[PDB]
Amino acid sequence: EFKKNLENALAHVYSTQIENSAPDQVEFRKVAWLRLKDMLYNQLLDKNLPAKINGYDPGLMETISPTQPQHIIPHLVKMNKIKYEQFQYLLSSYYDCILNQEIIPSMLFSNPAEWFPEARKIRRHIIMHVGPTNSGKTFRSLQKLKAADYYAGPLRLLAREVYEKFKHENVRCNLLTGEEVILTSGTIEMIPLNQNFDVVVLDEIQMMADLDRGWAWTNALLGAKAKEVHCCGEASTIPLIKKIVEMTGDKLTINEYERMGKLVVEEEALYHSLKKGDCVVAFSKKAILDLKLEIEKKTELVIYGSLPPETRVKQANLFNSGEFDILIASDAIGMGLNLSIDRVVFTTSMVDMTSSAIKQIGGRAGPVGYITAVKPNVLKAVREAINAPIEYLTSATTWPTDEICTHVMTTLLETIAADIEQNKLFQICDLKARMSAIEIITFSDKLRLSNAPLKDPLVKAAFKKFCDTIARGSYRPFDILLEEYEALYNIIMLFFWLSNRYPNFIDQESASELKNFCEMIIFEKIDHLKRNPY
Amino acid sequence: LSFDPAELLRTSLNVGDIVLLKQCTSELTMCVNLPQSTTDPRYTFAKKDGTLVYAMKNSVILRIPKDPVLTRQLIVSFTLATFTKFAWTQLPIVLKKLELIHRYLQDSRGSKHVNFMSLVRIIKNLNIKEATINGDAYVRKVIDESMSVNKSIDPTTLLATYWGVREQQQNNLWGSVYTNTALLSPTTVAVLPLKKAHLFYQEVITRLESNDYQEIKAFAKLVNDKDYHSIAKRYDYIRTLLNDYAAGNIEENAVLTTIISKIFRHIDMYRDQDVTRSLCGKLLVEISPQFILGNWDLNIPKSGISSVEQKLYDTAMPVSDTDRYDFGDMCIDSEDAHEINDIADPAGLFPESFDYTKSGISDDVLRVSLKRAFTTYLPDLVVPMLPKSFCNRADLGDRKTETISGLHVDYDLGIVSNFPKVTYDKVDSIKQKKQLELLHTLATKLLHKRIHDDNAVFNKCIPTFYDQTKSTLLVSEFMILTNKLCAAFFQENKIPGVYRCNQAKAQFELLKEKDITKISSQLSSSFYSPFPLPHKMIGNTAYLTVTSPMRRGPDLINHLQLHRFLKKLPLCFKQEYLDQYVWSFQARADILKIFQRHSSTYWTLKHLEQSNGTVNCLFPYSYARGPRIGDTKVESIHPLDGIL
RNA sequence: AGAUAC
Repeated sequence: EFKKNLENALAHVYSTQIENSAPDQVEFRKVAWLRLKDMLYNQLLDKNLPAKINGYDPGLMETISPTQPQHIIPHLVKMNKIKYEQFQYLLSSYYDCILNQEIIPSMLFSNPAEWFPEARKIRRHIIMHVGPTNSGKTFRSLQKLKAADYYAGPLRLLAREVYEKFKHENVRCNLLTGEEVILTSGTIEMIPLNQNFDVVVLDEIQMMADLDRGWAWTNALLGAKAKEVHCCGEASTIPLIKKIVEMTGDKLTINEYERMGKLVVEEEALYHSLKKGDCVVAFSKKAILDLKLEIEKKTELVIYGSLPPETRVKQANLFNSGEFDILIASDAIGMGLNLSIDRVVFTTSMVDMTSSAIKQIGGRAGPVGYITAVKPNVLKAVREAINAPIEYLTSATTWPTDEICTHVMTTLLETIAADIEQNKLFQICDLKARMSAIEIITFSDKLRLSNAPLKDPLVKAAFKKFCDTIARGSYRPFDILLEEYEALYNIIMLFFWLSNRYPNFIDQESASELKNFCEMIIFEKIDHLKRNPY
Repeated sequence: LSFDPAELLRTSLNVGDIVLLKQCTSELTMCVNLPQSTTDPRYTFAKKDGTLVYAMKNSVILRIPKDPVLTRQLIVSFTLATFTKFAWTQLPIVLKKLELIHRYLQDSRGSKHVNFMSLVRIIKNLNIKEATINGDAYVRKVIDESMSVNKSIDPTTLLATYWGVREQQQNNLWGSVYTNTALLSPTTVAVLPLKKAHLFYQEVITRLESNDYQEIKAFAKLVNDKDYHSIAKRYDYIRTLLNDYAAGNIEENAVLTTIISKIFRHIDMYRDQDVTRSLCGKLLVEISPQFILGNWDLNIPKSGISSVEQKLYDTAMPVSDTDRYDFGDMCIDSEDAHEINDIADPAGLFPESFDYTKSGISDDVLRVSLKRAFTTYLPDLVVPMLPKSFCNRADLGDRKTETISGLHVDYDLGIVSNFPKVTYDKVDSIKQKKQLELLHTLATKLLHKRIHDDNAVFNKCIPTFYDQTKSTLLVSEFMILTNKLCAAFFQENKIPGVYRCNQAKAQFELLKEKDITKISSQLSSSFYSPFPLPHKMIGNTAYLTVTSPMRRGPDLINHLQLHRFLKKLPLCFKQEYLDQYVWSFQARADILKIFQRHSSTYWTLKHLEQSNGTVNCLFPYSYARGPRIGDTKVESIHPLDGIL
């Protein structure tokens, strides 16, 4: 019926009018059209043999929902419902279905606050206790934390200190460190990000800008499901936290603290003028530390970072008594032990020390503290660093959590950290140590372990033996009656790390006894230290 | 390295079963122990590392049939590590394949469910190189060849598929994965429409993040300035978003939740408050005039496919075999009852009942009816499995009515017309009556028989609350009997049909001989089957449901099988299609159970608002759930979230 | 979370 032909004409035209609306990918609609028309022509033309065989079959529900457009025409012919409107509508619907089929084939990580949706889904409050060392900033927060119903510290020693104080107050607080398991007190790296508490405390919040360690503080700050998040640290952290709290919508209440006691830089130091209560600061340059301490011993009258904790505590108590007079520290003195130091003497200033590090070391003489140098040039360089204003941190260092970079898997991190860079006030880790350990089956643990600690290859060989002991799904190490004892102590500790991570390494209690054996012997070796590997 | 899915049907949770747990979603675990007390009914699982995990049975995501806490047991280490490494390795390719067939199985009009096992079958059977030549037909050839059958499934592909679907769930390509509690295995998953769900949300995210979340800040300004009209016309996609959140449709995408957190955070009155479903609802009312119904899995029409189909149901009109028995001159329901089945013959209303010429299901209303495995009954609304016209016609209610309709049991299409006006209450109250008394006494005899011989055998726009009679004993007992007898007839005539199937164990049995709370965490549940199994609650015999053909699909299918068989025709369904149909029915029944309990919890809690380390409790109020277990003021209640 | 009616 030519009438029907005219109907298909005005209908298809009507469809054009309903295919001239938007440019937002109108091309898809176009292709749909061409496929349509082409399908019609092809239908009638090929129908040369099945014209009637076509024109024999009626429809039902497909008329409201154009199911299979493999053949439109015959249905349009044999239509009988109980006018042109039927035509135009039906074909319009058909086109829509063609768009369902044709707008479908072949047609085609800077918001870390987003990584903790559960934390972003609640009101979180930030309380910033900002100030120098020796300011009382920690105590208000700790007292707020007790009356509640977690503490995150940078050091096993600080976690121990809070544990000890809490135990003395009659209050069962477990301990969770990398190496020790006993409210909850832990290292910031061991914080759970899935346990909805009421109060979390983050100490030394500025270590969020460590190039190598800083991700845990950022992650905890962004992700802790706590009603109150108390952060304690220096004021250099304040603007970023505001920018950070800008991304969470979280209220920020700032509390500022000044030094409880005065501090001053001396004119010029006079090594015989070293004095009781002097702390001579040598950094992790234990060969320098060792040589200096033996020399100063060899006239009249030690803590560094790679010492064990117990030995350090013993050293503090000995120092606090006149069985020890002066002490040599390291930047490891920046935090931890509560030490009664009258006067800081800087041995030196291979890069220059940051103004912040100098300020951190010097504020431990907390009510009048004194600071000087061995050499006058350093004395003035120190006076400059000491009098330098509160340098502000520009950015906060970040690292993908297990969950996220497992999702990325779907040395991949080379790429992940690269696109992380490629937001603007967020840093990528160094992780040079982590990649080193990565130089070395389960993938998940490979990530989980790529954060395990070691030196720069006895540590590397022990690590190999450990990966091998992982592949099979502990002794080779003898001492009886110095660099060797420190290395062995670190391997026994690494063993304690895996044991606290995989109770299926069994040694346990008996291995704890072994640790004390490395510690007493190192201690006695250090007290009697007649030479030193420099 | 494949196993048969039937043994899931054939077995209950057991030692050696390999499972994925909700706690430890990222690793496989192995059932190492059974519930240890009435006091503590939780299971014990061992990880590949050898660490134990304790979990309630409903924490099992998927389950693999087998093929005292001794640390030394390599056995488990080996099974779990092997299958896990293989699945893990298979996975990226599975993600690509998932993306592709998503493009093909998805329907633009709306959400569409799929048998999950079938999906796994498809994922296993497809080669990517060939999937790009004679492509689209190759795929639909791999989909039909998916259906073709042996029926066995590779565990590795199953796991990888599950992981793949969740990861792409983050993109709104797939919906929530539903796991049946009886078999403890995934039954179905919805496939969300590409245009409406993927592109729409992606566009929304870019639009909302654009110009440093300019659109968000501007919006929060508008909400703060209370000029809701502009919101209406310009920002309706955000109302859409909040609604989609309220329905629990996008509850699992973390990004839409952070975005929404920023939106709430920027709005003054709601500022610093918990992000909840309830909050999105409350926020929405404050902006729209006059939310569980919005759920995509809840096949409510408001949904383009459910609206098309309901448009078919609105527009539909239905050779009665003289070979039918006439019952001559010879129903306890509520007053407010819709369909009266007590048995009606809706199957007669379909051509498939008599037409053995065309194989499978050809009729549109029939096919739709089967997709809706049941009538959907909620306090809010009703979605009948059958169209209104056909229910009005076929319902049994003084009317010519087409039909299918010690102690000893005598083992060896209709017409009816006399229909007495009666109700459950009316039945309870008090010649025909004498017949009724004989019947109640008979029912009591049926129950007594079932009990003593078959070792046969929780209540409580305007919400109202309520809390079992002689009448109920009567109906239930005669329904159970009818269904057992028809089970027997089908089995004996070899007709394939859709069937319905420690100190703690002793304590349970003693309790069997108030405080059913303590028994409740040791529950068995019902499941549908393509082969006969005893329903051990009702007795020791097979159970085949024929009593509710207008509100239950399996009964309807049983009715078609009876129609074809009785007129000595070839049966409508061979065992294999019976299995497929059965899987779909189980999926939609589970889904309904979930949304029923969701809605009841929502309303109960909303009424409350208007008025075994588990810290679970209950009210007197059955569905308000939030050391001495079973023994006999809160902070917050948000009903849409299910928080109490 | 089992069972009948809906």
